[PDB]
Amino acid sequence: GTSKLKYVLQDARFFLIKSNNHENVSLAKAKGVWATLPVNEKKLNLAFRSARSVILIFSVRESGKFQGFARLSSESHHGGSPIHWVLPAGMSAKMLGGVFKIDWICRRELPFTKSAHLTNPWNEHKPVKIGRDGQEIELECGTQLCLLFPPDESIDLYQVIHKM
Ligand SMILES: CNc1ncnc2c1ncn2[C@@H]1O[C@H](CO)[C@@H](O)[C@H]1O
Repeated sequence: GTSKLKYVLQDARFFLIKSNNHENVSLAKAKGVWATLPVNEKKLNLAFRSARSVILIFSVRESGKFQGFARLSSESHHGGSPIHWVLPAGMSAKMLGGVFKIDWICRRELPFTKSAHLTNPWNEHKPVKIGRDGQEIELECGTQLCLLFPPDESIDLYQVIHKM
């Protein structure tokens, strides 16, 4: 049922993540880590320190779908086990240096055709599928976006709730 997910999403802030490739999402789904460019890294840190939950909703460029969503469990962290990211054209390993730890909540896909009725007030009320990497999604729009995803049987919400 939705009681457990709604408990996670309450008072959450939501950010769209746009990956240039599928490989780094595969990597991120397995290890439970993410990294973004310095502008979004600051914004996710600021949001982490201040919101009860910070939810990342992932979408691979040109895929036409979201691939899942995850909640930050830590702020940016530099100087650990180097992540073998597939680096898009024009990017340092150090640009993706602040590694966020994330707990995935859903790793299943949601096509854009199923989100078409949802628009984001914080992005001029365009459909929520429209946005750049890091675009923040108003509370209700992002809550509804996350409730559209199918239940993931590989995921147990228990560890997320125990650390919230
Ligand atoms: C591991 N982290 C990442 N992996 C793949 N693409 C990313 C990414 N972080 C940002 N991007 C995207 O790649 C573009 C190149 O800067 C950005 O505008 C984002 O849309």
